[PDB]
Amino acid sequence: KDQWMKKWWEMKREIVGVVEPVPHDETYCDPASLFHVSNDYSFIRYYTRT
Amino acid sequence: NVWRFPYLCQSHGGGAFMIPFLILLVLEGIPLLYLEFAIGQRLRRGSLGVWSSIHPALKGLGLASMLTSFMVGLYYNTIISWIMWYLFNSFQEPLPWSDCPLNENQTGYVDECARSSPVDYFWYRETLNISTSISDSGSIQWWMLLCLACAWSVLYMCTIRGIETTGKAVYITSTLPYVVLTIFLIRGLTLKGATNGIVFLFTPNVTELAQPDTWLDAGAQVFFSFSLAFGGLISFSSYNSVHNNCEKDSVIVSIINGFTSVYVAIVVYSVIGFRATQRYDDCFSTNILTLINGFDLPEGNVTQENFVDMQQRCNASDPAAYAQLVFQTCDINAFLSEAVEGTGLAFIVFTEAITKMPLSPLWSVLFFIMLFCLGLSSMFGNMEGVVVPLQDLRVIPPKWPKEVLTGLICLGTFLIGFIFTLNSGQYWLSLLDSYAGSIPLLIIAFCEMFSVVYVYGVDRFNKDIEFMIGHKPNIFWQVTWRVVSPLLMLIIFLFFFVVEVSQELTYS
Amino acid sequence: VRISLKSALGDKAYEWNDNEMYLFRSSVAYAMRQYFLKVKNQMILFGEEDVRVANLKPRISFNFFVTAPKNVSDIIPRTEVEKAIRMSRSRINDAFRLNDNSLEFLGIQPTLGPPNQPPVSIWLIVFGVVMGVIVVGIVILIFTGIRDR
Amino acid sequence: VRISLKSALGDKAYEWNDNEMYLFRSSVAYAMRQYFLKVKNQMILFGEEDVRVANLKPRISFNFFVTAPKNVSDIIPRTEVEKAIRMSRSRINDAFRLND
Ligand SMILES: *[C@@H]1O[C@H](CO)[C@@H](O[C@@H]2O[C@H](CO)[C@@H](O)[C@H](O)[C@H]2NC(C)=O)[C@H](O)[C@H]1NC(C)=O
Ligand SMILES: *[C@@H]1O[C@H](CO)[C@@H](O[C@@H]2O[C@H](CO)[C@@H](O)[C@H](O)[C@H]2NC(C)=O)[C@H](O)[C@H]1NC(C)=O
Ligand SMILES: *[C@@H]1O[C@H](CO)[C@@H](O[C@@H]2O[C@H](CO)[C@@H](O)[C@H](O)[C@H]2NC(C)=O)[C@H](O)[C@H]1NC(C)=O
Ligand SMILES: *[C@@H]1O[C@H](CO)[C@@H](O)[C@H](O)[C@H]1NC(C)=O
Ligand SMILES: *[C@@H]1O[C@H](CO)[C@@H](O)[C@H](O)[C@H]1NC(C)=O
Ligand SMILES: *[C@@H]1O[C@H](CO)[C@@H](O)[C@H](O)[C@H]1NC(C)=O
Ligand SMILES: *[C@@H]1O[C@H](CO)[C@@H](O)[C@H](O)[C@H]1NC(C)=O
Ligand code: MET
Repeated sequence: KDQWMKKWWEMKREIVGVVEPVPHDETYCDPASLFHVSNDYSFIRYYTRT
Repeated sequence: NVWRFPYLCQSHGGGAFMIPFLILLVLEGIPLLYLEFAIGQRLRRGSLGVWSSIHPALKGLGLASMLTSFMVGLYYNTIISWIMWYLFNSFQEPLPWSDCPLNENQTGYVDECARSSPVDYFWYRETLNISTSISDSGSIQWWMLLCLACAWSVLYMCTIRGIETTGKAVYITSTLPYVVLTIFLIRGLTLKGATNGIVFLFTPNVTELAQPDTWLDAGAQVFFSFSLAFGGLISFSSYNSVHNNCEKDSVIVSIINGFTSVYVAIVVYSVIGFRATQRYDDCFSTNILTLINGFDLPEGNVTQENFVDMQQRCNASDPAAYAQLVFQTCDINAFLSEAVEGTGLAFIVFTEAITKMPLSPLWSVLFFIMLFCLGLSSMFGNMEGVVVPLQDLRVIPPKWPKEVLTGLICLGTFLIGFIFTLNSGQYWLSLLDSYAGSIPLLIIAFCEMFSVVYVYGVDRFNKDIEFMIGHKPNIFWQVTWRVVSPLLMLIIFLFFFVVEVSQELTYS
Repeated sequence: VRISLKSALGDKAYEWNDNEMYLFRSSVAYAMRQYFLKVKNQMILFGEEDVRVANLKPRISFNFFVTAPKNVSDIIPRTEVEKAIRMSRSRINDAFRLNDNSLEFLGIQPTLGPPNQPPVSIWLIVFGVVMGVIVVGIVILIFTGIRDR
Repeated sequence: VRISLKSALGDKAYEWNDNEMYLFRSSVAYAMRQYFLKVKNQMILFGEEDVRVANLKPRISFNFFVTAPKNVSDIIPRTEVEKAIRMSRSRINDAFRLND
């Protein structure tokens, strides 16, 4: 639980190809600012459907 | 013993110049020395009046000895000049050779002080101001004329009258080095890199003492550690009373010098080893730093023993990021046999290991007063050996005092000594040192060792010493005078002649 | 920035937790506040939350940059941060007990200090006193003889 | 607190402007952060705006007190601030070149 944002932004760079414009330490939760993760919804249904 | 011994040791590895030296000592340094003491006391004359009484066509020795004792003293005094120039630069709390000076644009050090040690930009550019080649000689460099004048003035102020004025200076300046040397030994053996140098001194590279070069060097050094064939000891042993036990003195002197010859090698290598192990730790720390700065490891995980495994533990994790760092290479037994030469052994090694100890503005002054009062005596004897045969030649009208002749010799040698104070000055000194210390000494020694036992008769000399001291000499002296000494000499001679051709003549 | 604690302190080396990062960010904010008051005569209230830090590592290294107080899109150019640090480096060192070779700033290298020691070239007066004593010895000993004759 | 710059530094004594007050408040916040981690094992984020300062004077003296991070009515008792300072005094001295 002390690498959450490290891994979030590593994955973002490596597989999406998107870099953050300001460095974000471990006091943030950038994924939790999404409607689906803050309201407890499964997200894989948008992949398989496509 | 401090300025030519360790260099002539390191060039020949370091272990192959202690067995031949001692064999040649016990076989040639003692018997010839006893012989020349005994003659000096029997014939009752100086270094020239003797070889002019034995078959008078042999007066040449009285001139070869004088000429060679002049050629040696020509530069054995400018060495004292450099030493006292160093001695003057002490008496300041930050030692001048401990930092690099900045250029006109105060951003970094001067070039050659950065690419080399900070102490080499005090000996090669501020003291001497060496030029690139021997064929290139420039100004006169006044700030060494000052030291030359001071050296040739101290000498003339001490030997104004031969004996009756070297007495007191011998009382003082022949006991001082034997306590400062012990003070430096006690400090040397407790350093960090001791027992790593003095063990390097005694490991003989067996396939090295089978070369004529090392034998020739030991042979030419055992006659220069003493002062045989200089014509100085004949005259000194031509003053005391007749019924004096000429043997005892000879033997004790022979065993008080050959002992202080391995007692100075120990102290010098106890500092060379320290400097080498210091540079080795510095290289290793630099490698460790270049690794961690490159891979971001914690501080105390790469230490001197798990280094190789930790270096293997990174190359298997970042193969493209690893093959860019320029690593060094450094192993001991390769930092010991480095570029160390005379005129640069007691000024480049001892002066950088003297600034890494507390209260250095005291250790430096002690060391250089030791060197000065160790080198002054020798010049006392040499000046006696050049002054005695001159007035025994009727060259000056006998009505003039002795002070005038000593002063004339001093002035003449000083005025000739302008050749070493030029820019390209260290090269002339290296050349004269090498050749005038190597070749004429052993030929004069052999010629006299032959003349005494085969032109004066050995039996006459035998019963002569018998009447003098009170007993025929033991069989040892007989066998070492009659066959072994001249035979060894011939060998050394031929080796010198076989070590001159087929060896290129190069200087640095 | 690259920090080396075991080299300088050797022992007594404190541990670099997060409160040290707090103190470091505050020191940099102070240095910036000082520079924009003694050069440009502004009065800007940098805080420790205007000093952004990235890529922390065990070796004790990282990167940082500075932004204007409440404007995330206003980065102070690097050639000004370098001057502010050049100006307050000696206090930033003291706050941590580091000594300018264990707190390197990687592109800011130190130079301050003049090498003008010698006023007199002290070897000259030592040569003078030795020359005086040697000449006085020479004359007294050449006059001893003429007195004894 | 009472500070005497001309005594210690004598010369080279910097001038005590407002940025020094900023640095002082940050040092006290650091000391408090250290004490509530190596004694009480909390993790409290004191900032320099939690260190309140009163009665500034030329002699370079003043009073201060500390409050919990976002609670203006929560004053740390004085007998704890005294211990936190006893613990980090040697670093607070060094940040200013003063000598106790
Ligand atoms: C021990 O002495 C031998 C000489 O007998 C050294 O061998 C020489 O090494 C040099 C290296 O620069 C070569 O150029 C020579 O050709 C070698 N000569 C012979 C006859 O082998 C040997 O290097 C010495 N030991 C060490 C460790 O250096
Ligand atoms: C935050 O900083 C940015 C620049 O770092 C400021 O943007 C400037 O805004 C003015 C007017 O909006 C423009 O004329 C400039 O071109 C902008 N700068 C750049 C680099 O584009 C912005 O004004 C700042 N925020 C505030 C509130 O002043
Ligand atoms: C701010 O601090 C005050 C005390 O300094 C806290 O007040 C306490 O509140 C609890 C519950 O409301 C009471 O049981 C205590 O008696 C209060 N303390 C005192 C001294 O009266 C207050 O809770 C703090 N603020 C927050 C948001 O927690
Ligand atoms: C130092 O600065 C001066 C003037 O700025 C310049 O002339 C000189 O070349 C500089 N030094 C070097 C080594 O370039
Ligand atoms: C050293 O020698 C050079 C000649 O290469 C000369 O130009 C220079 O002036 C000398 N040093 C000093 C201090 O005079
Ligand atoms: C150094 O760090 C590595 C990885 O953190 C660790 O495995 C190793 O044990 C450390 N060194 C020591 C002496 O423990
Ligand atoms: C590092 O590992 C590669 C194999 O991936 C190997 O080829 C290379 O020689 C290694 N380098 C060292 C210095 O061992
Ligand atoms: C004039 S002799 C030069 C030095 C002395 N003979 C020695 O061997 O140390």
